[PDB]
Amino acid sequence: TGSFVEMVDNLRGKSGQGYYVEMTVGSPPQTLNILVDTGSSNFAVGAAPHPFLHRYYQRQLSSTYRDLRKGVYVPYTQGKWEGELGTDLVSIPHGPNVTVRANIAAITESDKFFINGSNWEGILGLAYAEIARPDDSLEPFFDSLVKQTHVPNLFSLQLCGAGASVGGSMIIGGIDHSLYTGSLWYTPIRREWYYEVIIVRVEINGQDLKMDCKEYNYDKSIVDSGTTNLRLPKKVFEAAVKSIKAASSTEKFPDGFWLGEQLVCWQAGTTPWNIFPVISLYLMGEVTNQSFRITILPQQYLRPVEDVQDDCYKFAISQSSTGTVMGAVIMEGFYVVFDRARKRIGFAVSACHVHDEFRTAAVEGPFVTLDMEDCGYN
Ligand SMILES: C[C@]1(c2cc(NC(=O)c3ncc(Cl)cc3Cl)ccc2F)N=C(N)CO[C@H]1C(F)(F)F
Repeated sequence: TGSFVEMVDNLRGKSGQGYYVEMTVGSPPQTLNILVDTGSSNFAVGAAPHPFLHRYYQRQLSSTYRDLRKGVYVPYTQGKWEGELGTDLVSIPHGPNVTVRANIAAITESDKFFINGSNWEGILGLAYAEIARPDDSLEPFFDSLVKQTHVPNLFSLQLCGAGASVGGSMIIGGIDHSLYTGSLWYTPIRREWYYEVIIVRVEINGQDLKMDCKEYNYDKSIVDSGTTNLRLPKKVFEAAVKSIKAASSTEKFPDGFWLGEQLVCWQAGTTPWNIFPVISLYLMGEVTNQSFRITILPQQYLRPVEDVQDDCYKFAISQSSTGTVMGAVIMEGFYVVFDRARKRIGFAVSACHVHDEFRTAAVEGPFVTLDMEDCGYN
């Protein structure tokens, strides 16, 4: 670890929208805001006008553009885009001070992909080539950056979040000691596709959810800066909501609150954080039979929703059909180290996380936990 002073505070976002970093593409450099997504593996940028884009990548104005003469078509569950592959020179101005040639998906058509008012014009997929489109031979941006420079094979994310635009830091090539307090605890990257991890125990205010730990990782668990919610498999979600309801029973909320469909509001400044429980996930450690525990607050899983005398919030723990997703609701408590070189993900208490005078997010260990390999879904 050390000081990476140029990359501190290089992330921005609209509350409720994703975190982006400024990048440049082409010669002379064209500036774009790029969504930071550890849940995907393509670098793709708007490259034709769109009602939601106020600027885009103009290939004909870049002397260093090279046309791969191949298309790429990418449908998601919600939304889709189509693009033309090529390469160009790419920099991150508040970044590692190096310029690399990378594959770029130039997006020429799209539907429900760009978000009105989000202020980003492309997406930086930071996961591994296995899930790149159209196939794993399309080298992702971070793979190219490391191969072409001496940047260490690691990046770290501090997503700060709101209580006003949000901010944070993406440290490319290192770990900035000023962005966390306490110890960094590492969990193995189980497999290099998404950033897949293994959860071995779940507590609500210290009360064990008491499920077969395989349920926590069915069919996977990933760390995803491109998702807001903490998303839990159906059986785990139902158990967690029941327990969170009971711990907060001093106040009653309509069923639609717990489904994320309705806001809950309190008089400005009187949100009763202390009646809601903390949520702890225990992650497999690097040592045989050891785990560690990360703990978030209601300040993370109750999302502020602004509107021009009340503070109103949406519940941001929701049901998944594709395994656990540790999204911004998890990441905003922590400084998260994606240590690709050593195949591990580090968590430490974030120096910017939102909390109150009496409770803080936490990272603690070690805990004796047996048969942790049985928690992984084959
Ligand atoms: C590819 C994908 C994706 C994610 C986003 N994320 C956001 O906009 C966002 N990010 C962070 C926060 Cl805090 C809030 C928001 Cl609202 C946007 C476009 C996009 F294409 N990446 C994922 N990891 C999961 O969703 C995927 C899906 F395609 F299905 F949308």
